[PDB]
Amino acid sequence: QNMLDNQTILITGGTGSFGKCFVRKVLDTTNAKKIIVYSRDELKQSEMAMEFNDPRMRFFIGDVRDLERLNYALEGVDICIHAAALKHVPIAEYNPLECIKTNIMGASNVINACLKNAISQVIALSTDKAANPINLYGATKLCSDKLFVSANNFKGSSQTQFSVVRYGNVVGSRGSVVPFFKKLVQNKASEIPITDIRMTRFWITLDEGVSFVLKSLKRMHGGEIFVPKIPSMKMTDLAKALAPNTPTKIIGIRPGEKLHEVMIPKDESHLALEFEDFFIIQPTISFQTPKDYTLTKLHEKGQKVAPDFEYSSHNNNQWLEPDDLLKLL
Amino acid sequence: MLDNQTILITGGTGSFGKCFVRKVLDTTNAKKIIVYSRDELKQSEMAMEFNDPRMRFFIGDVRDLERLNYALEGVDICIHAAALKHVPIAEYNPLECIKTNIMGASNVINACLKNAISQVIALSTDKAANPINLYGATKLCSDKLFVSANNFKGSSQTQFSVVRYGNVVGSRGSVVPFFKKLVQNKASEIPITDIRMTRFWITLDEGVSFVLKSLKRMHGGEIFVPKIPSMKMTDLAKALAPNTPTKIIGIRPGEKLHEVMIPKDESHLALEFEDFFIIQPTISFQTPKDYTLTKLHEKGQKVAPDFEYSSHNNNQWLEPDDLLKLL
Amino acid sequence: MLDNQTILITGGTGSFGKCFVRKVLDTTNAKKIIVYSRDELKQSEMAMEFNDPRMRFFIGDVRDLERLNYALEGVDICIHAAALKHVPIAEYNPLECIKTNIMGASNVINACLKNAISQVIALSTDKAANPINLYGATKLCSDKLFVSANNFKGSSQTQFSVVRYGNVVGSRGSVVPFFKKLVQNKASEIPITDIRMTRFWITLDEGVSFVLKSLKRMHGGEIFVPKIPSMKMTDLAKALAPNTPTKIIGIRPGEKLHEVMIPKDESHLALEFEDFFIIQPTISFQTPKDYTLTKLHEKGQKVAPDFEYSSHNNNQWLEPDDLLKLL
Amino acid sequence: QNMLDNQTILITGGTGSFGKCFVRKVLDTTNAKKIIVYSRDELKQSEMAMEFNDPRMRFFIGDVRDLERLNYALEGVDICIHAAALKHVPIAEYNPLECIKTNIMGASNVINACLKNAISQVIALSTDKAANPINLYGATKLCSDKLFVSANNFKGSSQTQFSVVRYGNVVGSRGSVVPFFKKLVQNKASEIPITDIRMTRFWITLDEGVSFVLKSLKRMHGGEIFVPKIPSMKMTDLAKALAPNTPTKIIGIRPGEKLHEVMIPKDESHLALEFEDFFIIQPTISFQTPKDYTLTKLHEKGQKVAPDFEYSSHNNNQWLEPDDLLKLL
Amino acid sequence: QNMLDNQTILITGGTGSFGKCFVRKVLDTTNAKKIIVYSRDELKQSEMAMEFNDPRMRFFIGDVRDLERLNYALEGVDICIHAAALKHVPIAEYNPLECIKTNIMGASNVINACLKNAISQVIALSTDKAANPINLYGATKLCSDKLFVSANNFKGSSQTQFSVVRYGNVVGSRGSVVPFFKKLVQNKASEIPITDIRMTRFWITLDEGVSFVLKSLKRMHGGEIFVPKIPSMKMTDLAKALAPNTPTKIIGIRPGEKLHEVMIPKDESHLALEFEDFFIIQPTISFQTPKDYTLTKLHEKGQKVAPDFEYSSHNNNQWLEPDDLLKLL
Amino acid sequence: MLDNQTILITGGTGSFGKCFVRKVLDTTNAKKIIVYSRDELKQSEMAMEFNDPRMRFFIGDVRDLERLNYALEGVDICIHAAALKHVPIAEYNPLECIKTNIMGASNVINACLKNAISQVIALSTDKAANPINLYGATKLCSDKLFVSANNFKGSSQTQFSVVRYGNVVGSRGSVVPFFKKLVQNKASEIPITDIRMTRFWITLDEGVSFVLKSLKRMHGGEIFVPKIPSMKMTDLAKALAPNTPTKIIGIRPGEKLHEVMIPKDESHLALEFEDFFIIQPTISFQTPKDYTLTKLHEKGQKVAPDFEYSSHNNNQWLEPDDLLKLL
Ligand SMILES: NC(=O)C1=CN([C@@H]2O[C@H](COP(=O)(O)OP(=O)(O)OC[C@H]3O[C@@H](n4cnc5c(N)ncnc54)[C@H](OP(=O)(O)O)[C@@H]3O)[C@@H](O)[C@H]2O)C=CC1
Repeated sequence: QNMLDNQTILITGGTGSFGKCFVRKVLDTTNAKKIIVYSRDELKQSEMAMEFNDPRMRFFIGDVRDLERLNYALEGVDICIHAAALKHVPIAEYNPLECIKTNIMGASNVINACLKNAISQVIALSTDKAANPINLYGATKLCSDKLFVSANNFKGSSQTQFSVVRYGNVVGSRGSVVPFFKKLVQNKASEIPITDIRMTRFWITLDEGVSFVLKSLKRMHGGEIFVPKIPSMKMTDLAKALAPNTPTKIIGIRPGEKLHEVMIPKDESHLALEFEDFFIIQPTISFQTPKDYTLTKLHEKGQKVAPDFEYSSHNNNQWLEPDDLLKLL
Repeated sequence: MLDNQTILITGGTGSFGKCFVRKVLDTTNAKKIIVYSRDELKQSEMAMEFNDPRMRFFIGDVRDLERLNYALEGVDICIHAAALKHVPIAEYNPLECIKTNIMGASNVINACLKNAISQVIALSTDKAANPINLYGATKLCSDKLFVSANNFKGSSQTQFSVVRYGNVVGSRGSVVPFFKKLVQNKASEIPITDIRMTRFWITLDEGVSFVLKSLKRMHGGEIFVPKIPSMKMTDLAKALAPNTPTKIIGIRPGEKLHEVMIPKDESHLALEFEDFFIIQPTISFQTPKDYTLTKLHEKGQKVAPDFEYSSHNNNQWLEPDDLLKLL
Repeated sequence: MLDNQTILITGGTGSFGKCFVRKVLDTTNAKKIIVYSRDELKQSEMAMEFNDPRMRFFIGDVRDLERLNYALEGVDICIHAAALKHVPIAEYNPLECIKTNIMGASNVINACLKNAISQVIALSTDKAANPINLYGATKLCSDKLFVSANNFKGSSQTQFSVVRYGNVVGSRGSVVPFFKKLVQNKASEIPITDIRMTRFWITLDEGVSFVLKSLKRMHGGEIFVPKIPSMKMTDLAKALAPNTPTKIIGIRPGEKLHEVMIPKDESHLALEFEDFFIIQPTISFQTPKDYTLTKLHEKGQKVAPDFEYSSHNNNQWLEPDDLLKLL
Repeated sequence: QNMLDNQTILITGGTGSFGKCFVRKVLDTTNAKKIIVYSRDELKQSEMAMEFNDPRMRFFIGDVRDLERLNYALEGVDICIHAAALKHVPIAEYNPLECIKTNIMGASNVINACLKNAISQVIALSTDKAANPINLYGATKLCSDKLFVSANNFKGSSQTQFSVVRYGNVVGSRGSVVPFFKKLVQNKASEIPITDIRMTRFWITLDEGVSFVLKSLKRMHGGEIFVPKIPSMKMTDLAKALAPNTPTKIIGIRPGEKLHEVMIPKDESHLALEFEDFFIIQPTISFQTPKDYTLTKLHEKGQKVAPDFEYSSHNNNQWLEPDDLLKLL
Repeated sequence: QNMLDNQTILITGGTGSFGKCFVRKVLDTTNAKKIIVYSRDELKQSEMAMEFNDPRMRFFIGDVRDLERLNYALEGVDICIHAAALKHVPIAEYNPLECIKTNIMGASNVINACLKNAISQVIALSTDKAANPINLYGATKLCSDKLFVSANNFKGSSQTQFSVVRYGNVVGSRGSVVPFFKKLVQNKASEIPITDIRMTRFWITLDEGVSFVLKSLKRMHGGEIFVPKIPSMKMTDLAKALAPNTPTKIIGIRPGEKLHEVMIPKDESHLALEFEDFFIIQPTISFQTPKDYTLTKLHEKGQKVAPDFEYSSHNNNQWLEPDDLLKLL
Repeated sequence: MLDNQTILITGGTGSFGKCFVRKVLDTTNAKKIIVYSRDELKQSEMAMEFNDPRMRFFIGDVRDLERLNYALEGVDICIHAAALKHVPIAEYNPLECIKTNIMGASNVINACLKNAISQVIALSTDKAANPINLYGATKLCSDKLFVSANNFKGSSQTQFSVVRYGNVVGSRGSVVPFFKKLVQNKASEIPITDIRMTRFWITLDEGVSFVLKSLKRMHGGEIFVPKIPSMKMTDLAKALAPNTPTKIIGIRPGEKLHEVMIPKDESHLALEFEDFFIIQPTISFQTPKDYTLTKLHEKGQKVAPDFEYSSHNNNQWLEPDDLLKLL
């Protein structure tokens, strides 16, 4: 139990939506010795320091594009959770190199620093937009995922495990659509912005995502891309829920947007393993030191999937009606 | 036209490179053709086979911005073909592929803007459409950078476009030559990854010609996609070696069963022409562009809402016998 | 005037930034206003609140010279407001503050010279005068770099000036909003560092207006200091929360009891005008400048040999009630 | 006693005024195993190698702006004395970035290299021009001081202590005013250059500064800014001493110059601790591992100072007349 | 015997002429645990992986100009053979900075990475064009040689030995003249290109060079520049051998070419030591830890040479007639 | 002529530097002379000894490209004299010598091209001919870079030439001053490395004058070699100290017994003039050059097939007494 006692954890992008919730979770449910937040903004860090005001907290101002800073910050760290990223799809289309520097080079630097400091386990956050991506954001995350999975080939004086957690949209994420609509409805709610009527997405709550990352830590061998089984919801039903008696307005598909998202590509189903409530996409490459991904560290058994499996949000077997959504807010 | 123009091609010693250089020397009045690549061996050999005063060779890496800045001085047109393209090797050396393909694209763009290059065409691949392998992901990032670079507006406008096509019949390190080696080496079996494998096929000459036409058509920002045939890998092996049997070696790291050239999710951005497609930019530039009409006054039209250019459902299929005519 | 001019502001999403952008959009004919900062969240929100075609947003870091070189293309005026400004946090993250504030200044200067920007104004702080904290030391280095940059003489002359003023009432992450939060959160006590604490106070609108006038006055090389009121911190808390009592939390890392805007040791360099001061450069440029007469033909005069603009002995004091009118 | 036996010491800027005197002191009064000089100029190093010709000496050509070079040079070092710097006030005003690169980035690199090589103790030289600075030189030194003090927060496999020594003008320093006047008087001595008649400064001899650094090593805990109690002298009395019957000439205040210098800012008196013949300005920040700066490693007791203490050169309690100066030359 | 058992070896430029032969030699004649090829080209590495198809092989795509990549690749390595280089003399004259970056900075990076990873022994390949060089290629190799020899001064937690192997032209080297003529004779053989009639060179076979490097590993102390005793051949006799009845054509001396090559400069004879079939040019500098280069690790005794010794290819005591050459091909 | 020209000299505070600056100030109408070097001490002293408005001092390192890019703005002529030249120390600090001499050359070239400098002359040494020591190897690399840089063809053509000569009598840190120190220090013995030691000798004024003439003659690409006398080291010590005896300390790390200025293997590239030699480039530039005729219409002729300019077989020998006249 509690396989995280007296551990020092560092989370890049710790001031974000996932970050604050993750930090709260670790402080409340684990015996972790220290939690280090690594991010660039002094404003968000100053406010987070006040909000949490916990002696087990440490704040480092730093950029994941800065290898030297990461090298210094990861000293004495046991576990690294990599959540830092530029995630705005349309903005990434207009500022591709910035997204590339943060998401791709950021991954490379975090990996490098974790190896140098002999971190034990590392989990990087992916996204469904990284599966058969069409937008730059997703492309950078795919590169990131490939880097983290591949990093398990290294063999230093100390062993470091690198795994990835991939899930869909986070309900109420910082700068996401949910908060956007709630605000529009709060102001006047005259007409709700709708990209396309066919728009569908996977949905997971902040708590579910955070808990999934934590459990992934407990069962990972290193090299896995963990995918949780989650519900899908149509953007039209989402709007009516956040504003019952309010007219919608089609604004058109934004730059680099998909109508439906994928979490486990059809072309990679042969690498996928199913479990009670989650999947594991095995590495496409072979490590010098093989591993059995069918049995987690929690002794959970997994089975291969069908030769034509495709985990998409358009044909999901589970959904959420406007009433199920409200039960989250 | 390339009349009295100076053209530089990164990765000029490769399969596409040598064919492109030959075509430019023989069919245009380009004043100077610069080859930019790392290997002194290939450049020494290419200088011998292309002993032409119009040629100039620069040893250089696309990961080296200062070197590119120097080499692109006085250049009018830049063709970006340098890349790490072996899918399996990119899976094992992801950062190397990222440095060459992604940072290389960034450096070329930067050097082209600095030297006020007029037109730039970067080579893309169908592996960059809804990619699953690292190589394809790096090319998608490359494509996004080149398209985005059109937002720049310096003293001299620079146009950046992309050319995306499928597998090049018999390219350096590809399957075709590999199968020819086995056949000529008296192999008793032909290694087949998966019986369902399908691919688009374009000849080296077709690719080069398409790139040259793109130069004449481009406004900057387009991803040009040629209409080319597909071919089941089973048929290809059955043609290059009808006798010898085939063994199943299994799908290699990062491979797709079928390739996409125009994703369904990007249908709305596609414009169809008689012999090709243009995938319009997903972003809006400072100055609008009308991609429905090429610089050659060719008119294009939107495709069907459910359209997708895939190799598994292509209306054009390369005949196993007609393939031998290409070899 | 900013008539048909292109202006770029680093740290454009901050308190000064948004107020500056609004003022330029509403009171000038600037053709384009570029916001350059790192956060996609703030830029996405600012784009929504400033849905104006005159706006352009660039995601970028001032620690990134290549990014600045690109973003400043075609820019006429650059306002440098990007910085790490939290005094206590800079003490704990000194190198981070040094990278942003000092190297950031160096990169902006470099990019401005490369792109032949006409005028540049960098924001300074009174914490940079006879500094004791790391933040102030980095701003002093920044100020020195900007003043020194005027020695350059390229194809296009670039003027670099500095604007130095005190605490901005209610700036992002400052005390005022913090006290408002407590008051509206039903706090039973107001945290006071030291009963002797004194500070200069300027409103966001006053700061922005002063920067705009500096642009019209500057020859390049000046450090502009506005004549603004001082205010005992005790009075400020007594105004924002007359009821609730105040607790003494003690002086924070790197704090001064009173701030200086014009050091006594720099008196001889100061020139007084009706509404402001100019601290002349301590160095002599290749081409002399007469700071006694602004570009607006305003005449200034030397100050007293023992002069020093401090917040503890200011002849102007902000009335605790008059402060509420600013809030 | 002799807490420096069999130790390897590296001094950046070892060919300078402080450097040569410091090296001579260590070689003559300690059982140090080896002394490494780290500086850029081959001429000064070649001449110093001949002048000292001591087998315990090692010379490395290198720049403190060069992290890789520092990383290599500090290998196997136990103690690092950082004296390298651009110190010409007016020149720093004209070449601010150069002063910044050497003094600030130089400090960052030395710190980085000392941590990587597990150096035991490090002392960086500050200056009174770093207290409430007005000139760029002083500003860079203040940044340097802040970096060295802050570096004590790190906790690697090995512990490194970082302290700072701050004192006034060094009599006869390389390129300073004393040598300047002596030369003018040697040539013809027609008229002595005087910036301002009110000019006052703190004065310490090369030997006193060097000895102070050495003793600071013996009593430091890491994090301190050591300040020695030293005399003050008016520039007018200084001139008459270096040229009794010679007329002076007011040339005016040079770029970035103060009339009087400060060593312990009034605003930091609350951090200051007084001792028999020196002060300790405690860190403004709190380290994860607290320390008691009231009792040195030499068991010397210190007391807090008055709430309005201000160690300035204009109101010093001790001075030096033209006769006291001559007793130094 | 077999002083290389269970060792991990990394060879930069492993896909080249020397590289493939060296790898074949190690795999066939030693008990080495693993051999890592480090080079840039994916094509050559893909083909070499197929050609060798040995489980003891590992391939890393990487540039010696890339320190971070080298740092990563050399992890866990015991022996490093540095063969990567730009070696085309005329091309180096036209692309001097490229040759400098690869050969000089490449050497610096390899040295740096080997020290960081505590490699035991390192051998860099030199060339006779590095002795009293006139062309840029040779100048860069001379710099490289100086760097490797000098690197023996370092003293880390682990000791690393750095030696250099210098020999003449390799018969049939990739892109060399032999393959060139064979091709011309294969096509039509109308006229053979001849730079100058006086042209002479030292000649060693691929196998001899590779074996020499291996034996050098077994007898090196670190700091040596090993030179093998090899035959000399006139370019005219070389041509007649590769094409008996074919007319030659004088094309003139190419950029940066010598008529005759030197392997042991007259001015360094005082540092040279002779052995049965090889020489050792001792370091020009003195290491903190002296070494006796007169007795190898194989107990082979060496004697100083004459005060006017000059190992040139024009006055060699051994040569190869067109018949001796054919006995190599 | 240097009429109204701006000249920058790297390593301007050195022996060659100060002599060059004095000569330019006194014999030309150069409008501005910029000294670029690292040491504030030497620059402060040089500014005092050269208190002339035509002078300008930049603190900077040739290893710093950005600093060079800035300092060379508006410069017409660049003289590159910065270097690490102590042979023994370069052997012990090889990478340091490589960074300064080789990368320094690369940066100067890069900055000169960027700022469109008209002419550049880099100082070489006879130790760079058939070198055995690291120092000489770095200078050979430097020479190769400068010659090669002439292939560039930007908006403004930049000519790069090299000046190679022997030991400079009494240069900073050289033997002569060292022997003078001993003699004036009442030394009982003079350290001699080897009784066979021979060297070429040129005075500081001769070197400076030759550099100035090279500027007037150069087409770009030449390595200029002056005809100067040789001198046995035994004679030099016998002149500076006839009384005191000499001890044999042995050959120092990296020393040659005799120096070469023009290698036999480069004979075919040499052109002889009345007072000097030109070693033509080993490479062919985009645009040919006729080195047989200088810009001063001086005609040169090829040398003998077996020619080699060495110090051991020089037809000119410095008289031990005639040397004292130089001292
Ligand atoms: N051949 C000869 O006559 C002699 C040569 N030598 C030396 O011996 C060594 C081997 O020579 P040889 O086998 O003939 O030459 P090759 O050109 O056949 O091999 C050179 C190898 O170096 C690799 N390489 C080149 N640049 C780099 C780089 N920047 N980073 C990593 N790898 C690089 C190349 O692989 P890739 O391009 O895929 O990176 C290639 O595998 C060289 O150092 C050469 O100087 C000395 C004496 C005799």
